[PDB]
Amino acid sequence: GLPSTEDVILKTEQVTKNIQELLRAAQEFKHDSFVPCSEKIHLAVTEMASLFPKRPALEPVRSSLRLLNASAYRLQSECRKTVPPEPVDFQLLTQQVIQCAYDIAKAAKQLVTITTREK
Amino acid sequence: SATRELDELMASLSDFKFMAQ
Repeated sequence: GLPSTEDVILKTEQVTKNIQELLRAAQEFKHDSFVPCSEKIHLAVTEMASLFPKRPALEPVRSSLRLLNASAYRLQSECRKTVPPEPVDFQLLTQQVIQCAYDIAKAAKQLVTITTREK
Repeated sequence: SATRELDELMASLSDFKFMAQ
């Protein structure tokens, strides 16, 4: 079936907390915090998605989970560009990082919303 | 309640995006 609304929120809290930390690091130009923030966010997002089936039956759940997971992966994909092992544009980079964080938060709400109606 | 706080974050993220634009 579906997880409870209370459980979804409970997992969402750890997601928003880490995204806030990411936004905080972006405002202070602490780009070295981008990678570990994306790691924290990914792990929190992963735990949230674990509440829902791997292959969900409903369509809104399937689409929201897809966006949630892809954005989380896309987030640490962008954050990985902060460290070139061997020129880095932080302006273009931070724009993409925030948009990913937004998409994660957006998909998180969609999951809470569809769960509330079923409660 | 909980929906609002997430809306606050989304608003904050979108608000910050304009600052870099």
